[PDB]
Amino acid sequence: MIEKAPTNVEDRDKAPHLLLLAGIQGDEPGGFNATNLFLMHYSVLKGLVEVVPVLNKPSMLRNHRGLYGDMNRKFAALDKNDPEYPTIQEIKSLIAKPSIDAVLHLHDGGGYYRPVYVDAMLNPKRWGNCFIIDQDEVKGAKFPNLLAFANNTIESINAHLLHPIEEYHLKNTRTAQGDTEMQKALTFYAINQKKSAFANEASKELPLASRVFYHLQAIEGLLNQLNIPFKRDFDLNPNSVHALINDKNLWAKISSLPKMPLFNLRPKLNHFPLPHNTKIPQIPIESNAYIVGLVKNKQEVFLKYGNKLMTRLSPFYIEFDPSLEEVKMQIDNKDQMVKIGSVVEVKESFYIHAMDNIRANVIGFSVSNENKPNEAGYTIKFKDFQKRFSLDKQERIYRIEFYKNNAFSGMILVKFV
Ligand SMILES: N[C@H](CCC[C@H](N)C(=O)O)C(=O)O
Ligand SMILES: [Ca+2]
Ligand SMILES: [Ca+2]
Ligand SMILES: [Ca+2]
Repeated sequence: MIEKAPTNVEDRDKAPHLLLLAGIQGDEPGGFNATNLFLMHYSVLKGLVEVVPVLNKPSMLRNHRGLYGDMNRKFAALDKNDPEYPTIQEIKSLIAKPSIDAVLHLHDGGGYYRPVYVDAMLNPKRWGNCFIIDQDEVKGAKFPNLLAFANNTIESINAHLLHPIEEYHLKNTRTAQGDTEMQKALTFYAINQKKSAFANEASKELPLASRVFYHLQAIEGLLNQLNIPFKRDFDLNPNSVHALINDKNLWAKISSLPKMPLFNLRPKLNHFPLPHNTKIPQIPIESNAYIVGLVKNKQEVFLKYGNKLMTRLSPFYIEFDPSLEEVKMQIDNKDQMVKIGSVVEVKESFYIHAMDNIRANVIGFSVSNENKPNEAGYTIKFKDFQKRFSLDKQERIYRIEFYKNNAFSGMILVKFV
């Protein structure tokens, strides 16, 4: 769970609290791209929005609806030895917190819901582009009138339709009255804890940016009904959502390696250092986004951003010796200390000063066929690189890797600028 909170802690109790959740199915990227953009680009000014951006992260990383089955059918009876039992208990504990008032659960679904059968694409069994409640009232909730909240949220969404077919409709599943499937799902659990709970389903027939657009409209609609004041730092239209999903300023940092751009990496990165004796899901990974991770695929390690494959690492596993903190380098004539794990911009040249116990391999530069070269003490320019070794499709970013005997001492990136 990630909090979207006011800057002043005193403002937290001055408006309601929403729990916002997505990615219970790992192949529903509208939901988890919307929670990601909410976390990256919105501000909550009073009250609180608690976000679980992706509920089923292992499944997200495999672009899969659910590696362990349907996680959204595990909120009623569940065996203690279900692989997702611990995750389910964390989510139930979040939902049932006294400080939570409302829950909003995001999904992507095929076709377009209609309250009467129109055809195979548009009918009551479809889930696309609807706003869903389990029943019209939850007595004892802070906001008992789920129907009124839903209808007003639907008004807000329908004021911004991209095409008339995308019109939102209310879907009340009347779950207590015999819907056996919905009785095992998240929002019914939430109403049984006297929370006002809602689900938003964006149509899978839409492109991703348009799915995310509708999810964000639903979030904003509901926040308005709850009177949780918020801002965002962009204009809510599909172009503008697309730009933020595909933002060139997005980065990932694996272990103690430097930050790397998410987008426009080469599709494969070779001889990529990773810490040995560490399971892939335990390798630290940091990002300015909230849906990034690593997953093993045969002997490669995939860098994922939601369902997007950003690169395939061909790793070699090695001890990460953390002793080396900085390196003396000359950058464009200017001698300086550069921290291990840095990215340095280079206009013209660089030069690595020799070190007693450290060997430097500039990846893409060579002066011989030596397998473990030391390339400190060379003045290096763009023209000296074999471009195929660049990190990036643009051929501007190169790795410098440092070694102390058979251990890895760190990496610095140079970016030619
Ligand atoms: N298409 C979704 C709708 C679930 C809606 C609501 N009951 C929730 O738990 O969010 C499903 O079949 O799981
Ligand atoms: Ca922003
Ligand atoms: Ca779903
Ligand atoms: Ca080299």
